[PDB]
Amino acid sequence: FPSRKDAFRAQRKGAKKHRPEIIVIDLKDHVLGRAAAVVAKQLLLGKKITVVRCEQLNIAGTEIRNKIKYLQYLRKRKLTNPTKGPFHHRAPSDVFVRTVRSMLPRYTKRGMKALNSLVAYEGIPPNVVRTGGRVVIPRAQRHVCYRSERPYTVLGNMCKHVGWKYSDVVANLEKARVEKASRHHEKQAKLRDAWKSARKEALAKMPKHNVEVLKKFGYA
Amino acid sequence: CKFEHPRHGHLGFLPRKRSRQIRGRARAFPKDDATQKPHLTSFMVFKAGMTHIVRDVDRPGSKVNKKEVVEPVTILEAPPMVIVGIVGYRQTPVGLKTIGTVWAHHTSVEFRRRYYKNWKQSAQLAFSRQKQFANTKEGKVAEARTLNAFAKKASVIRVIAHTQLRKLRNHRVGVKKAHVQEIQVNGGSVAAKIALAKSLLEKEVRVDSVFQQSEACDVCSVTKGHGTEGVVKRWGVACLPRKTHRGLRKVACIGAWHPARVMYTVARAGQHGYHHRTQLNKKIYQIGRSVAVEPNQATTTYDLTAKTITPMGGFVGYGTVRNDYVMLKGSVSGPRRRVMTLRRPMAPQTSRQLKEKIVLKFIDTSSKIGHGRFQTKKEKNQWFGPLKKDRIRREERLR
RNA sequence: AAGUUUGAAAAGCACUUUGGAAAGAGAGUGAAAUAGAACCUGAAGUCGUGACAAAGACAAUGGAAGUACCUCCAUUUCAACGGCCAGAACCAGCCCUACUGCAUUAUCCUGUCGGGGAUCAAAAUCCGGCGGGCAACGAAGUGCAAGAAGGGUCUUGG
RNA sequence: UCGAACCACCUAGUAGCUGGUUCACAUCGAAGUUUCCCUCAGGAUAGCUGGUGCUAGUAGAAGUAUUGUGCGGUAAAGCAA
RNA sequence: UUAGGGAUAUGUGGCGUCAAAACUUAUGGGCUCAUUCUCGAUACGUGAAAAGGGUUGGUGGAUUCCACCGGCCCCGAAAAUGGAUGACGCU
RNA sequence: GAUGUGGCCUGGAGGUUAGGACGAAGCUUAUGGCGUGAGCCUAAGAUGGACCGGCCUCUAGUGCAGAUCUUGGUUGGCGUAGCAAAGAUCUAACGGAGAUAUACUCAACAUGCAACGUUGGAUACUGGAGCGGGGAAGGAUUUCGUGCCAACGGCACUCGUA
RNA sequence: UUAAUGAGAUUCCCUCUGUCCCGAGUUACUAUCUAGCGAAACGACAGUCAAGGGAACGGACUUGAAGGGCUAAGCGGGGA
RNA sequence: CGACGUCGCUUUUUGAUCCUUCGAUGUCGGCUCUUCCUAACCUAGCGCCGCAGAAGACGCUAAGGGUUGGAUUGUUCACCCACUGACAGGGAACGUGAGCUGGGUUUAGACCGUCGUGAGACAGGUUGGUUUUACCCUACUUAGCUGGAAAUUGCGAGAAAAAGAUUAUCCGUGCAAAGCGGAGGCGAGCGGUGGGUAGUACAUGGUACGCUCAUCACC
RNA sequence: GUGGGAUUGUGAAGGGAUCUCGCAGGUAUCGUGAGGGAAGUAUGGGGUAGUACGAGAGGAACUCCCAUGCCGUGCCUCUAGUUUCUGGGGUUUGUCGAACGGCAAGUGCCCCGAAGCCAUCGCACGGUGGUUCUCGGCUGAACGCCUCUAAGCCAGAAGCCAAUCCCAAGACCAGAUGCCCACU
RNA sequence: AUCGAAUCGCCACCUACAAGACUGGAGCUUGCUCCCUCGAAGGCGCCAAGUAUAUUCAUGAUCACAAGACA
Ligand SMILES: [K+]
Ligand SMILES: [K+]
Ligand SMILES: [Mg+2]
Ligand SMILES: [Mg+2]
Ligand SMILES: [Mg+2]
Ligand SMILES: [Mg+2]
Ligand SMILES: [Mg+2]
Ligand SMILES: [Mg+2]
Ligand SMILES: [Mg+2]
Ligand SMILES: [Mg+2]
Ligand SMILES: [Mg+2]
Ligand SMILES: [Mg+2]
Ligand SMILES: [Mg+2]
Ligand SMILES: [Mg+2]
Ligand SMILES: [Mg+2]
Ligand SMILES: [Mg+2]
Ligand SMILES: [Mg+2]
Ligand SMILES: [Mg+2]
Ligand SMILES: [Mg+2]
Ligand SMILES: [Mg+2]
Ligand SMILES: [Mg+2]
Ligand SMILES: [Mg+2]
Ligand SMILES: [Mg+2]
Ligand SMILES: [Mg+2]
Ligand SMILES: [Mg+2]
Ligand SMILES: [Mg+2]
Ligand SMILES: [Mg+2]
Ligand SMILES: [Mg+2]
Ligand SMILES: [Mg+2]
Ligand SMILES: [Mg+2]
Ligand SMILES: [Mg+2]
Ligand SMILES: [Mg+2]
Ligand SMILES: [Mg+2]
Ligand SMILES: [Mg+2]
Ligand SMILES: [Mg+2]
Ligand SMILES: [Mg+2]
Ligand SMILES: [Mg+2]
Ligand code: NA
Ligand code: NA
Ligand code: NA
Ligand code: NA
Ligand code: NA
Ligand code: NA
Ligand code: NA
Ligand code: NA
Ligand code: NA
Ligand code: NA
Repeated sequence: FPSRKDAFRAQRKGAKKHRPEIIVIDLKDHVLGRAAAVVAKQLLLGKKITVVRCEQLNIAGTEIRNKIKYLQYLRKRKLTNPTKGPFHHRAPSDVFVRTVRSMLPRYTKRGMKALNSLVAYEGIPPNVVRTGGRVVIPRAQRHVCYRSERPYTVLGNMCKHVGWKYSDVVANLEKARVEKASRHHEKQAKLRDAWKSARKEALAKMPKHNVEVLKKFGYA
Repeated sequence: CKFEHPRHGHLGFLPRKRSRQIRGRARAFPKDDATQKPHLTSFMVFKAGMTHIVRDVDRPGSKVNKKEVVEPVTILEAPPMVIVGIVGYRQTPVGLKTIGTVWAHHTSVEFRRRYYKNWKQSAQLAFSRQKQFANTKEGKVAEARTLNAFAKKASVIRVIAHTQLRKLRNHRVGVKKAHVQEIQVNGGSVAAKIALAKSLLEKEVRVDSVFQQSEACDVCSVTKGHGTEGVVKRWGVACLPRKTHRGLRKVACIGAWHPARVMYTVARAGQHGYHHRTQLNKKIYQIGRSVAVEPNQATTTYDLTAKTITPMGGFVGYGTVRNDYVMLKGSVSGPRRRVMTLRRPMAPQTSRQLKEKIVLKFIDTSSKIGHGRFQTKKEKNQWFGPLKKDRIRREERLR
């Protein structure tokens, strides 16, 4: 929430509404550790990254194996004063942020800048929905990373069994988001179809030598 | 390999720090059941004092079944509250966020003094621009949009209620700025909650509209303060033998060598009292009307003597109960004059004790100063008869 | 313990001003009162103050390489001139290229007879003969290579 | 001030024991082993090191091979020697 | 194994992130699933035996099963502050 | 641990060369330059006030970070610990620089506080084995009057065994 | 062996009690806050933990986990 | 349950060693207080027995909760009385002495026995025998003030916000629909504050409400 | 750009120049709740019942519901403790000439004593969902058949997790608000 | 209004969704055949508003942060 000085200076400058170069990653069906490693290396390279749908990250193995792993991590606590002890975050996006943080030099200013370049969400919040096409990480996708006979866990289910209390909220919000997006996609089908037919007829309207040029490079 | 006993105190009431607020505030509300009619869930009251009652017990199998018992009770004065606003809450993955506030068109001076340290010497501009704006058509449209947003996105609806200290005409409660709390509306759909709340706006709510007589309630209040206290009182540890060099009222060993530091589970001296507590399952024994409407407050069907709930000589340090009030069985945290919150119960109300119908046979109204032995001033008058000063008064009357 | 070691002379601060006084602010003496009385010089350490630098919590200090800002410092240059910064050319020396010949293969390659195989029938995988042979694509990842002269040099000096 | 007072002196008593021991960089660079000692927390003594050199600078060299020629009773084997 | 500097190339050790290097190499073959002690990734060395049983290998017989022998995994396997293939994680 | 060094440095001596009131020694440094280094040399003092540098040789009480090192000074802790036995003072007037001490607004409170000695009055204590009145030992002017409050009387002082 | 005597050592009984069950309330003087006055001890440098190795019990080291700065009153785990 | 054999595990015993500490790490027990472990006594589930029932045996998951009062003894151990669901076992510098206590142990006084010629000795008995310091750092407990997202700086711009002439150029509704409904000035509208008047409502001194005159704003 | 300050030490007075800093937030409420803490735990009686089992002697448990330990959090109506309200009385020695009023005995001493504090010495209150263990099953292969598992499923412990409860934004809340100011 | 900056791809067609042991559709023979939108492009943007009869660029002199940036 910008200060009044920031707004006043922007008003004086006459500059437009700015948005930094941000990559949005859809983490659904991504392997937790591999996505974390890729994101951490890109953050150390200066990228600004927002990850969405952290509740649908995957870990190899049955849900009980990974819930027991989390409970083992949870019992680590400074006995003489649990405040200032290890802080155990239950939300899936918090879990991903912690996984990435453990893959960074978190005790330097450079690592801190890298970690503060990452924003994690459960689901896809409205401020992210329309910012542009979201990306995947092919080398960290479940369908190429896990042999499909093996059991795997979805991060949100494990989290909700270890203390995360926002599973149903995120589920209902994601259902509403998908319904709104699918209505907006079924509408505008006529606009996309109009542009397709326009390109098809443009082919018959342009000069012929250009058509041949398109043909030899695979565009016509 | 030693003799064993449990630890001293409850580590779940930590830290023993001074409460952030003096008012009792509900940290959670009862689970909302959409099948029930919309209803308020809380009410702010003021502790006046304590007395005791006699009732017969309806508990088959007990040795006191159909037998009289005497119960200490606490009297809490409950002048009506005023609803001044509506707030809506939408659910997000990081918790509830308030959508907005719909303010009443008119607020009391008492509600507005809550925004000031020195109201009498201030310009007294609170809510003036809001009044001038909301009164218009753009303001009417903004209110309509906020209400529509409540309908569209809210899962939780609460009303902004405040107390009336002018009606609580108490001389020892020095505060004149109203106490403000959010009261959650439970029951019905969100549209029904909004309709009930909109009807409630700028209106007075009486404690009998939120609570019924024989029910139970939870009490949110802050306990009496004692300042800095040692470990014996603060934690209940044992006193050391008389022979102890450098002091007896302390913990002898505050830790083993390792860990080479003091744990948070070791009793230390510090603040005791002035803590917030929630104190469930307080049975309501009576919801009385104000004495100016029904003066026979303590009269029952078995004691026909006309008396009010105020003991002879008044409640010590408090005065007269002038308004509606609530008789709670037992005790509640905090001193007299302190504002407290009554909340609809969160625990299951299906036990025999919690369902029992309470019928009072006697309500003690004897003096709380010094072994009171008269229920009424007429009883004392008929014991003593004409005293010297009464004879002097009549002698003056005849001249 | 302790140098009286002020200054060439006491010229040892008249007088004004405010303060009870101690003193302060002025003014005078003196070459110099940061020479004002146990007064030459007046160090370190510690402290005050003004200006500035910034600075989370990595105790601080430290090393090495930069950078931002400063610099009461040094040195150099200021026109047919520079000893400053930078870019391209060439040269010499190094360092990466691109380009590969000789020998060898046979437990191998091919044709045809016989068998043996398998399915609806075949061909094939396989084994013995016989006649021929270079598996020659960039043949084969088998032994040895001896093929002189585009791009790098803020990794050198001109 | 007492299992031998206090003061001055002999007395800077002696200590194989504890502590300390003040500028630079250059060429080299160890030993905890041997023998004797009332010797074992110390010395002498040889070795290891440095500095001097002397002598005709390829010599009377070698923590290594090879060939020739001697020495050996440990590993293994044996109890039908 | 060492004057103080550059370039080039190695040693031991590495090449998912921390952390330089396969931005997770191959147009290589197999094996392995593990639930509160965490399977494994522990040269020196710093977490184990006698004994036994999922999977996929071998040997020798009988008509698919019989016995026997390996690999990896599992059991056998209990300690005191919360904690350690270095951490995260990896299938 | 040994050894070398037209290797560095300090106080004096024999020589030889210089410098200094137009400023020696000493001292100060974001004050540069030179040296691998010990160090040397310059600059600037809005420092100082009278001696002293280089080179060869001679000579010695000749180089410091530490020895529960010696002497002097400083220092954090720190405006901290604390200045709590022996019961206790109050009031007015006087004295005193010790006040009724003020920018505007401002009647006085909310902008000079706290502390004194004397006299009067009040209150209390010692309680005759006395904070009574006299002596020895010991002390030696502490006695008395006037004055004065720099230091001392672990707070204060107009008071004092100062 | 001994009457009497004993600030000698021991056991039991009556009385009695805050010794204890099991603590609670009150006072004076402190602590505490103010004015005036004003030290010492101690002080390598400094001070958040877990594990690991390590002179075999680390504040510094390795790997994790914490940690915004400054303060008042206490307190006795550690500062071997 | 388990001979005789055999393989472990544990550091709650004692021994062995001598690595740390001898310009000093306070030494037994008790008291007080907190925490941890499980090799489970009780409490929760479950197998199994020679398990008819009741009582029990053995095992499994489980350390969340609990596990006393006394006589003698310095004791820890013990074992006796009694209560109980049960009266399990251990670790924390043999947890814990600037927390206490000081009974034992372990100086100097003294008595005995034994030993010694003796001064004296005893691993034997007995009695008497100074328990010092926190105001520093951290830890812990409470208690105040206060900056800060580039974790103080960059001007280094990321909303769990809206949805459009690129968020400008209206408001409502509706699916990010289809459409649908309102939107130079005077006057008007809508209201905020003051006068007059009139019921009523609310807990009943103090606000709201209908009509009219005034001002104020915005339109 | 605006404003306010200031440069380095050797007088005074005017000029520049250059730095530095401020230039937008204050103040008052209601809330969110990440993270951390965390708590309830036992016994008995009634009834089941003298019945199920049992030749007989003997001899159970749960729905339920009535208490009580312990622990925890509070409270002060009652009862109890406490008194420098030195409250009101009483009483000793001394003392102001006596009565009066008192006073001294560091609260003289004695009885009663409100308020406050306070006792398992008194009184009140202490709650709900998941998910698994061990284990028992279902469906069901490997392996005709079988099998509880191997792939799926079900029920399931005082365990674990969350709710309720306590702290809570260095968790930097673009949560909602009141009023000024700035921007406009 | 300091203020000179580093940043150099826009979009109202990507800015919906799910599956990878089955991907547009069929068929029966179940891995082959037949059909198609034939299974390997998000759309633009890169100097004439569009593919051509054009039209100003200098001397900023041969590299220098692009001397400029609302596409
Ligand atoms: K290299
Ligand atoms: K003071
Ligand atoms: Mg927990
Ligand atoms: Mg109070
Ligand atoms: Mg004592
Ligand atoms: Mg003597
Ligand atoms: Mg000597
Ligand atoms: Mg030495
Ligand atoms: Mg050498
Ligand atoms: Mg042999
Ligand atoms: Mg890398
Ligand atoms: Mg790989
Ligand atoms: Mg590793
Ligand atoms: Mg040496
Ligand atoms: Mg000399
Ligand atoms: Mg000397
Ligand atoms: Mg030294
Ligand atoms: Mg003090
Ligand atoms: Mg007296
Ligand atoms: Mg006397
Ligand atoms: Mg004094
Ligand atoms: Mg005696
Ligand atoms: Mg005696
Ligand atoms: Mg007691
Ligand atoms: Mg103190
Ligand atoms: Mg540690
Ligand atoms: Mg240390
Ligand atoms: Mg301590
Ligand atoms: Mg020591
Ligand atoms: Mg010590
Ligand atoms: Mg110690
Ligand atoms: Mg002690
Ligand atoms: Mg003690
Ligand atoms: Mg004695
Ligand atoms: Mg009382
Ligand atoms: Mg008296
Ligand atoms: Mg530029
Ligand atoms: Na002069
Ligand atoms: Na080496
Ligand atoms: Na492989
Ligand atoms: Na020195
Ligand atoms: Na004092
Ligand atoms: Na402190
Ligand atoms: Na004898
Ligand atoms: Na939490
Ligand atoms: Na009483
Ligand atoms: Na009494």
